[PDB]
Amino acid sequence: GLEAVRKRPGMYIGSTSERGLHHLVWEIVDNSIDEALAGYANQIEVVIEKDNWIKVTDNGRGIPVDIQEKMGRPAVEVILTSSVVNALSQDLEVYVHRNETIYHQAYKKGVPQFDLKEVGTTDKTGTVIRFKADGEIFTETTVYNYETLQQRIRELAFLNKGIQITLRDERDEENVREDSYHYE
Ligand SMILES: COC(=O)NCc1cc(-c2sc(-c3ccccc3)nc2N2CCC(O)CC2)[nH]n1
Repeated sequence: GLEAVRKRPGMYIGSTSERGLHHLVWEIVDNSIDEALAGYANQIEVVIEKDNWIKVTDNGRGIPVDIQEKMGRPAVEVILTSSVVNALSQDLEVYVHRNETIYHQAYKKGVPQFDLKEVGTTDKTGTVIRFKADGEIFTETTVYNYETLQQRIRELAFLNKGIQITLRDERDEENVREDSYHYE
C-alpha cells in the first residue's frame, strides 16, 4: 500500500517538484491544526533544520500509542505507516509526549526501523515530527524556501486565531531567523 506512494507519488502528493516538497510540511502541519481545532493544541512550531530536515511540534494530546487491537501495533505506528509524508521521507522520526512518557520511533521510506519505545519522562503532552524528504524522489530540489513557508504559516495563524505558530530557519547555525504569529 505504501510502496504505491513511493512509486506513484504525484498521484498522492502532486508532482515531485518544489511545491511537492513543501506539500509535505503542510500535511504534517494541517494535522497539528486539526489538534488545535479539536481544542487541545495552541502552540505549533515549524523548524527548518540542517540538511533541510523539517521539524514540527505541537502541544496537543500526542498521537495515541495504545496497542490498536487488530495486529498488535501501537496506534501511532499504524498511523505513521499510512502517512504519505513518512512514505516520501528517507528518514522520519516521531516523539510523542503522553502519560508523562516520551515515546519514540524512527522510519526509513515509511519502514519502521525499530519498535516504539519509551525514551524519557515528561510533564507535557504533544507530538514532534522530524522528517527528511527522500532525495531519490524529490530530485530537482530538496531545499525549502523560507518565504514560501512563512506566508502560508501566516495565513494559517490568521485562519486560526489564538493559535501560536512559529517558523524558524536553523539551516545556518551562525545566522538563525525566526518569525512567530499569534493572532488574538
Ligand atoms: C503524523 O504526523 C503528524 O500528523 N503530526 C501532527 C499531529 C497529529 C496529531 C494527532 S493527536 C490525535 C489524537 C486522536 C484521538 C485522540 C487523541 C489524539 N491524532 C492526531 N493525528 C490524527 C490524524 C493522523 O493523520 C495523524 C495523527 N498531533 N500532532
